[PDB]
Amino acid sequence: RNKRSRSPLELEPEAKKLCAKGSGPSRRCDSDCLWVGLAGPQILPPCRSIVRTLHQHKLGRASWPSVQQGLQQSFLHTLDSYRILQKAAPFDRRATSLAWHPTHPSTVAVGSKGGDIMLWNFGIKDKPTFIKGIGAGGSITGLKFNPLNTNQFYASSMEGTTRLQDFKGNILRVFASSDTINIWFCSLDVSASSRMVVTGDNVGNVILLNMDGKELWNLRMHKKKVTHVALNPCCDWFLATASVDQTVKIWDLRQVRGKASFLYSLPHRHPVNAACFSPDGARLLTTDQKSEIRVYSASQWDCPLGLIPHPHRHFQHLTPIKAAWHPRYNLIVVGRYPDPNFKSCTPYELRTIDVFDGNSGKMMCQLYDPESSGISSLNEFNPMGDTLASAMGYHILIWSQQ
Amino acid sequence: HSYNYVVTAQKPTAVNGCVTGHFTSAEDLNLLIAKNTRLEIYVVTAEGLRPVKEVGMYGKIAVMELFRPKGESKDLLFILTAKYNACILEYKQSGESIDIITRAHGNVQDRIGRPSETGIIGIIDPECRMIGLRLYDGLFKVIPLDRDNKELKAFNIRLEELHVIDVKFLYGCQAPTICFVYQDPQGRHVKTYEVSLREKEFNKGPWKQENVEAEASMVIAVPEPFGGAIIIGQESITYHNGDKYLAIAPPIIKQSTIVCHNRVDPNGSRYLLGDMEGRLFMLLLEKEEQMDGTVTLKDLRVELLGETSIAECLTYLDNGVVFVGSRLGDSQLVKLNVDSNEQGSYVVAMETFTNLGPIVDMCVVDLERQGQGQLVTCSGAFKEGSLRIIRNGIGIHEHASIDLPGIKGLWPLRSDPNRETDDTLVLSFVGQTRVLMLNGEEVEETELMGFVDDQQTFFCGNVAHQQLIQITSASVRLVSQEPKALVSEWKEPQAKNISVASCNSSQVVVAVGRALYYLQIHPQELRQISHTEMEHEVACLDITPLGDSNGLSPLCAIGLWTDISARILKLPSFELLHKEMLGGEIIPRSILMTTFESSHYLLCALGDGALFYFGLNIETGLLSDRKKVTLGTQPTVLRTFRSLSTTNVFACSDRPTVIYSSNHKLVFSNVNLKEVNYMCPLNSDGYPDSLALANNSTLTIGTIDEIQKLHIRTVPLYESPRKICYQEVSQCFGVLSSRIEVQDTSGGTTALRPSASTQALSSSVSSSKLFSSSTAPHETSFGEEVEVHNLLIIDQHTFEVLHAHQFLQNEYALSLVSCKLGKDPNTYFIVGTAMVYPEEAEPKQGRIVVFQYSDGKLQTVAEKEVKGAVYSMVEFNGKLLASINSTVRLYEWTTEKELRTECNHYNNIMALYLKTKGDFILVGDLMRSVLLLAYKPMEGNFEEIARDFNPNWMSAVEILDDDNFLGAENAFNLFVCQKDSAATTDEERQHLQEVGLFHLGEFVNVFCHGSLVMQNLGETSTPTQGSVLFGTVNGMIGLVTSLSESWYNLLLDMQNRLNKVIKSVGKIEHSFWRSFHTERKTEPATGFIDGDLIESFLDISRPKMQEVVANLQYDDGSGMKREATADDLIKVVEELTRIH
DNA sequence: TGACTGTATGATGACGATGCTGAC
DNA sequence: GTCAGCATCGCATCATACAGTCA
Repeated sequence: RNKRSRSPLELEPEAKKLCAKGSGPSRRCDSDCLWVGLAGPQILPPCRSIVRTLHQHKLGRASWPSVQQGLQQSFLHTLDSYRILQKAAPFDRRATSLAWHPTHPSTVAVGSKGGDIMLWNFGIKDKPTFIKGIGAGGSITGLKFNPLNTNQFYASSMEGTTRLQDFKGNILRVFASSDTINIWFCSLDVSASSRMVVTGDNVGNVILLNMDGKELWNLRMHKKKVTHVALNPCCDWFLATASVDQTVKIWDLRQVRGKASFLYSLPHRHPVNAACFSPDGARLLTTDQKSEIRVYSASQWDCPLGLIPHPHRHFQHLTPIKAAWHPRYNLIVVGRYPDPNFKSCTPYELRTIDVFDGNSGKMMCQLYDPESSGISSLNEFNPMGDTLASAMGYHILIWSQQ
Repeated sequence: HSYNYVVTAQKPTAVNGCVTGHFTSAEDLNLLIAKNTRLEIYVVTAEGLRPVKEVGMYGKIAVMELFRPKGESKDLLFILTAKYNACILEYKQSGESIDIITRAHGNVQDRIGRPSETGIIGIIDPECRMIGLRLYDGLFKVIPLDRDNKELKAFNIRLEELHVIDVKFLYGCQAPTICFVYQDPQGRHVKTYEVSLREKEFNKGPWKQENVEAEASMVIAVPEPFGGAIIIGQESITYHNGDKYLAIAPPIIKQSTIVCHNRVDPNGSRYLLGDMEGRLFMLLLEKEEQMDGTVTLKDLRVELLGETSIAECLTYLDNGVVFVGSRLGDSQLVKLNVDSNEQGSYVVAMETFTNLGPIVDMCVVDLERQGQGQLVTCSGAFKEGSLRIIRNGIGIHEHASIDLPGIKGLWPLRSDPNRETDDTLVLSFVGQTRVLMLNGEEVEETELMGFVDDQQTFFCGNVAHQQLIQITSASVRLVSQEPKALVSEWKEPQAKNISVASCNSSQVVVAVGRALYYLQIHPQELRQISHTEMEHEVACLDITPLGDSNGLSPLCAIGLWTDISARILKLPSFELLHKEMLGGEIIPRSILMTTFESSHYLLCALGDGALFYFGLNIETGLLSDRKKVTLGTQPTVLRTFRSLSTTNVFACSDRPTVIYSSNHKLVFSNVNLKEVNYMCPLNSDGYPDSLALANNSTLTIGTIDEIQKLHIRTVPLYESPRKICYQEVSQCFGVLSSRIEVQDTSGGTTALRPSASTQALSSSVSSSKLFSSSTAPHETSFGEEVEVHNLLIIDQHTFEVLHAHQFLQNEYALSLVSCKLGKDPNTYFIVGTAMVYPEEAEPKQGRIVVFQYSDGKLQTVAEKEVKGAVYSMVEFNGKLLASINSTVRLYEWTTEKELRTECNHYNNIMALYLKTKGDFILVGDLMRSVLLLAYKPMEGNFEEIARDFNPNWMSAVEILDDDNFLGAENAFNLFVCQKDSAATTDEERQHLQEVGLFHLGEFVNVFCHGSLVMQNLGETSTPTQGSVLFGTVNGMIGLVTSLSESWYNLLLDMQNRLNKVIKSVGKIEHSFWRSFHTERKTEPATGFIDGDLIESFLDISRPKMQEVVANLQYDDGSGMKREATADDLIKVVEELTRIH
C-alpha cells in the first residue's frame, strides 16, 4: 500500500508517487485496476534510473537513504543473475557451522556435525586445509573466526568444548567445559572490539568468557537448549540469544546479575534457532522453528516491526534453518522448506534460497539451481557482500556472478 | 606507512541553515548562517550586513534554533551536530574581547539505533521548557531544560507512529504540544500529542487526527493570537486546529514542491515559501473577528514575489529585505519591491555571496602566469550552474600603456592645491628627471618650474604649506604652488651628492654617504636642524610617521652597508634606540614604517628578495617579533598605498606582492603581473584610485582588485555542469552539461530558460546512424521532464561559449577527456556516455565519442558504442582507459581514426572511478571498494595486483603515489590504502591496507593533483611532498599533502597539546570529531593531521603558545634533542600556511 | 517435603546418503 | 550393467516417568 508508493519513488526525487493511492483509482480500486501486483509495471516506469541518482548525491540533492536503497535494487539486479553456481566442495556428514572470513572475500570456513573444519578459498583450487573429527559427538554448532588472528577459529562443539585452535588444528586453549556431559554447548559468539566470547548450552545456561580466562557467567538463562547467541556489533555490553524456550532473551552482559533478571524478553509461538543482530545493531531478526521471521527495532525492542511468513521447519537431520542479514544493504536470506500446510502463494515451490527486503518484508528474489535441489539452511553473505556461501546439500556452495 | 596532512584551502560556501533572532544583544537583530562546520553571525544594519563574529565547531551543524528562557536577557543558541553533539551557546562580549561560551553541552547519543531517513529534526517549545529531537524511527527524544541539566541529559519515549515527516511544538497551549505528520498504510496524517516531561510520558493531543494529502511535508506553527498548525504539501495548502479546518490547492504551487518557510511578521500574518526551483512565494493569513476580537483566521492567500537562487533556507530581515540561503547556487540578499517588473517579479537582488558548491568537476590550469598557473575552476548546478575560476593573489587591469625604458622611481604630484586630485605624475631616469601631467587619459611630457630635469630624483611629492618638494643628488629643492618658482634650495656645505632620501609633509631626512641631515619644511625655507654622522654607509631611510597626522615623526628607520643593520633613531637627536642585525652580506634596499590594523610594523627588504618584518613600538622605538618571508630573488621595493580607506604595502620584484592585514596578522598576496620594478599610487580623474607601475622596459597605469587571499571570477552557464577539461592546444575548456526542457506536447521539447547550449556561437547535433532502438523507438511522453546533455567549448580568456554539441535524445554524458592518442598528433576531446531511460534502472547501452575541435567546428571522429554506462575514462600511455558498467576496457587509437580494444578487465560490480599513474590503474568500485590494476606491456593484458577488502561507498579516488591511494567516502570520511611493499606471501600483496582514516565532515566529489602554491623561494628542500586538491558538496576546497614520519609525530603531539586548550566551542573534542564514523562502525583517527587545528595555533595567545610547547621536543634538522620555544613552533605553522 | 533439577526412556517426524534389489 | 525404486541409518523437541538434591 503506502508500501506500494514507498518502493516506487524510491523516493528523492519524490515527484513520482505522492498520490494517496490516487484516491483508490478510484478504489482498491473497485472492479479492475492495477492491481497490487500490477504495482509491478509502474515500479518499471516510475523509476528515475540510477546514474541519475548518483549525480543527485554528488549534488547533495538526494539523501543517502536514497542512494543506498537504490543501490540495493542494483544488488537485487545481478542477484537474479546470480543463478550460476561457481564452486562446490563436500566433506562428510552435513553442513552445520559457517564462518565468513572478516577480511578475505574468497575465504569461508564451515563446520560439521563431525568436528571437521574446511578452510576454503577461490581463484585458488590448491585443495583446502582440513581437520578431521571423531565424527559421532563432534558436532560443531557454531563457528566464529578469531578477529585477533585469522589463523584461529572459535568453534563450539558437541564434544563438550568451545575452543580456539589454529587452522592447522592443534588447539591453543579451551574455555568452557563439561567434566560430565550428557550436555554440550551450542550457541557461540565473539565481538572483536569487546573481546568477549559467549557460549550457550542445551540445558539453557550461557557461559560468557572474556577472550582470556575469567568468566563471570553461567547463571542459567532459560530452561531449554540455546541455539544462538548474538553479540551486538554496535554494543559491547549487551546481547541476545536463542532457545527452544520460545524466547529471545535480550541481555546486558555486564549489569545482569540476578539469575534471569532481564530487560526485554521476546515470546514466540515456537522455539528459536537464530538471534542475529543487524550490522546496525539497531534491529533483531529472529528465525522460528516452524513459520515466521521476526524483525525487532531498537525503538521498543518488545513489539517487532513485523513478520515475514516463510516455509522453514525443524527436521532432526535437517540443520536448523537460520535467517541472516546482508552485511551492507538491508536484506534477509532464509532457506525455504516448503510444506503442504503453509499459506503458500506458489505451489509447488521448488526449494530455493529466498531474499526479502526488510523494512518491508516482501520477497525481492530467490536463488535456485537444479543438480543441487538441496534445501537451504545456512546462507550467509560475504562481508564484502558480493558473494553468498551456502552449506546445505552435504556440500558447500558459492554463487557469486558469471 | 602513509602520513597525510589535510588543511582547508577554502571554507564551505553553501548556506545550510537560516534562523532569525538576535542573540548578540536584546537591541540588535542578528543573522546566523551555518556553512557546514562554520557558523556565521551578522547584524542587519542599513542595506547591509556586518560581520561580528565567525566561529568553527567540531561538527556538522544540523540544528540551529535559538531559544529564549524566562529571565534571560537574550536568546541562547542550541546547535546539534551530525555526530549528535548537542550544546546551548551564549554570546559574550568583554570590551574588545568576543568569546562564544558553552552554557550546556551533551551528546544525547543512543548507543544503538538506526538514523532516520528524513534526517535529524530539532524543535523547541514556545515556553522554552524543552528540546524535541527526532533522531531515530519510532522514538522521540526529549531534553528537559529547566536550566540544569547542564549536561543536557535526555530520555526516549515510544512513538507508535514509526515514520515521521515533520514536527512542531504548538503555540497557545497549556501543556507543551507537538504536531507532526506521519505515514502509514492508510496514507499520511496530522497528529497531536501533549508532552509530559512530568511522568516522562505522552498524553492525548488536543486535535483529532485529520486526514491529509499524502505529500504534506512541512509543518508550520502559526503564532497567536491564533495558534495551530499549517501543513504544506505538493498539491494543497491547509490550516489545522480543533474545529477549524481550511484547505487550498493553488495551481502555481503544483509546478514545484515547497521546501522551506520563514515567518515575516511575529503575529504569523505572513510567511515566505521557497521551492526546489527557487520560486519565492508569499503566504498571508487573513484575520477576522466576531465579538470584540478573536482568532478566526478567515482563509488562505498565496502570492508570487519573484525568483531567487534555489533556497535551502529563508529568513525575512527588515524593510523588504530577505536573505536567501542556497545550497545549489549563490546565496542572496534580495529586495521585494512593491512594483513588479516586466516579468512580474517583486524580487531585485542587492548582494550575492559566492558559492562554489556543489563542486562537481574541476581542473588545475597554469594559463594565467604561463610559468605556473595555480588556477582552480569548479561547478554550480541547475539554473544556478556555473564555472568558477579561482586564483591566489591580486590581479591588475591595465587602462593605459606608455613605453619608457630605464624609468627609475615614481611619484604622484598635485600641482593645484584646489581640486585635490593628482594632475601630475613625475618620473625619474639616470641623471635626469621627467615630469608627466595627467589630463584624463592624456599624459605626454611637461616642464615644472622649480623642479630640475637634469639631476636624478630620489623623491618628490606634496609637502607642507602649499608646496611641492623634489630631492635630487645635487640638492633638496622647495617649490611654491600658486606662483611657481624655486622658493628654497639646500645643498651639502661642500656640494657633495645626496645618496638617500626620505620625506613626509613637514620633514625631510637625507643621507650623504655616512652623513645624515634632518630638515624641516617651513614657508619658503628648508630649515636644517641638528645633524650627525653614523658608523657605516646609510643603506635606506624612512620617516613615515605612525600615529595620528602627526605629522611629525619621532622615529627614523635606517639600513647600513657595512654592518647590514636596521636601526631606529630619534629626531632630532638621532639617538640610537635599537640596532637590529639582519644578518648576511646583502644590503637592505628598502625600509618602511607602517601601520596595519592599528598595529605597527617595520619592514626591511634586502637585495636578495628576503624581507624582515618587526613589531614596532612607536613610544620607545623598540623593534620586536622578528619574522622573515621570501618575496622573489630580485631586490624588493616597498611602497605604501591606500585602498578602500585601508592601508596596504606593494612589493616590486620578480614576484611582485601586496602586503596587508587580516585578523591582525600579516599576509603576503601575489601580484600576477610578470614583474614590477617601481610603483606609486595614482589618483587622477582619468585614473581614480589607481596604481602606477613600472618595469625595466615599459610604464603602466591601472587599477587593482580587492585585497583578499583568493580571487573568484564567475562565469554563469545557466545549466548544470558535470565535468570539465582544459585543452592547451585549442586554448579552451571542454564542459559536459545538461539542460531541462518541458513537453509542449504537440511539437518538440522546449527550454525553461536560455543557456550556454541555446546560445552557442555554433552548434551540432548527434545524427547517428542508430543503435538501433529506433523504428518503434520505444520512448514516451511520460514523465514530461527530460535532461538534455551537451559538450561545450568555452574559450579560456573570454570564457564565452564557442561551440555546443548536443547529444542524442536520452543520451547521458558521464566522462570527458582531453588528450592525444596513438601516432596521432591531433588533440581530441573524448566523452563517455550512458543512455538513460525512465523504465530501465541500469544502462545496458553507452558510447565513447572522440571529437576534434578546430576553428569553431567539432567533427566527431571516433563514434563507437559499447554496451553499458561509460562511467570514467582516462588517457593511458597514448591509450584510452574506460569504465563501462562492471568492465574496465583499454582502447588503442588506430591509424584509421577508430577506437580498438586491446585489453579487458571484468572483475567489478560497477567501476565508477578511474585514476592512473605510470602503468598502474586505480579502479574505484561502487560497492566493491578500491582496485589496483596494472597494465602488462609484454602480455598486453591486465593483472589484478591488490584490493581493499573493506566495504566502502566511494565518492572519489586519487593516487598519491605508486604505493598510496586516497579515498573519499559517503560518511564524509577519507581513508588511505597502500600496497604491501614487502612481498612475502600472495595474501598481503593482494591486500591494500587502510593505514589512514579521517572524518572530513564534507562529501568530496573530485580529486586532482596540483597546487596554487608557487615555487621557492624557500626552504627547499620542501616541507611536504605532493599536493592534491578536492572539491565538495558544500563548496569547500581542501588540500592533501604528504609528511615524513618525524613531522607527522611532531604535528600529532602538537594536536594533543592544542586539544587541551582552544577552546572547543560547545566543548566538542577534536578527538571523535575526526574519528571515522559510519552507521556501522566508529574509530579514532590515524595517518591524518588536521591542518586547520595546527594552523589555529597562531590564533591562540602568546602564553597559551608557550603552554603548548612545554616539554615538546624540537629538531631543527641536525642533531637536535633540544627543547623548543614559542617562536620555533610559530615558524612551522607559518610554513604550513604557505602550502595553500 | 514440597518443590525444583537432573537421568532413562520411548513417539513422532520425515532429509539426506548408501545399501541393495528388480528390470527397463 | 545403468535404472527407480524401497530400505535402513544419522542425542531434535515433546511427553512421560520416579531417581536425585537443595534454598
